[PDB]
Amino acid sequence: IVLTQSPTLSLSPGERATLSCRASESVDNYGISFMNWFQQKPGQAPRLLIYAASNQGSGIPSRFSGSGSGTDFSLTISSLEPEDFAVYFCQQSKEVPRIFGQGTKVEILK
Amino acid sequence: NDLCFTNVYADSFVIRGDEVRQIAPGQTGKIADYNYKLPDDFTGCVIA
Amino acid sequence: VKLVESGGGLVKPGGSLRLSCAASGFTFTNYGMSWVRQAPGKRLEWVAEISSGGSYTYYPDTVTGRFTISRDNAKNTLYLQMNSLRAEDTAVYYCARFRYGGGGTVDYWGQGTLVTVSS
Repeated sequence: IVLTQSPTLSLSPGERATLSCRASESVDNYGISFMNWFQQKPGQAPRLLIYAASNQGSGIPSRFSGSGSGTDFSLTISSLEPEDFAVYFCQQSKEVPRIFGQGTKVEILK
Repeated sequence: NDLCFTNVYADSFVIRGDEVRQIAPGQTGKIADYNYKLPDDFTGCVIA
Repeated sequence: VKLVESGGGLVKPGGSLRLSCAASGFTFTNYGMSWVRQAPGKRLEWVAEISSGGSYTYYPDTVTGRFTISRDNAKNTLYLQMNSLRAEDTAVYYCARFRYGGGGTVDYWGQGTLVTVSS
């Protein structure tokens, strides 16, 4: 369908980044696991993060974590680093062109 | 009890309960990176 | 692993802008392929597609990107030949590559295809 994401956050190093992927119409999966997570760094190609929000693994650092409930998908990135934060994305599935998120980027102060 | 090994090695330490889930080959974090590691070919059991 | 793309191009609206996605480091057949756009000041838009063991090449229907997609599996090269060009087609296009079956994914990415259609 169409989804919405948490547009931005402004935080400090060594913290959690709570990122809501909010899906309009379809909510997650019939098989109980869907949507996704993706990251595109500024001046950089996009990059995979998580799929079905609960999943993926090696190649995606441990800081990337979270889950989702129906529409909302929570990308929870613990212990933020000022070098590691960049625009994030989540793909839909099961309906419509899978598209992506509106983009998600967590600023870090200091 | 049916399986026999040449080598065996025990490494005994203390971790946060939430870090108990963190130890598994393929599972990184504060642990796997810095204080102590996991093999990525790691094969064997774990008891916490 | 690595998705090499065709270079930049600048055309007028309404034509057909060809592209090519060069595959380096994977079997181009084993992976359904795509062309996804990151437009200026926009979200990633999944646009163009092709499947692995078949021909899929569906888009967002909407206003069809319509961009001609084909494969040379000897070249391992996915093509994007963009039909109904327009000024909005200015963007950085990424031919992407999926994972094996599951809730996703797009594993690796192209380096981007700089595309500008304007006067």
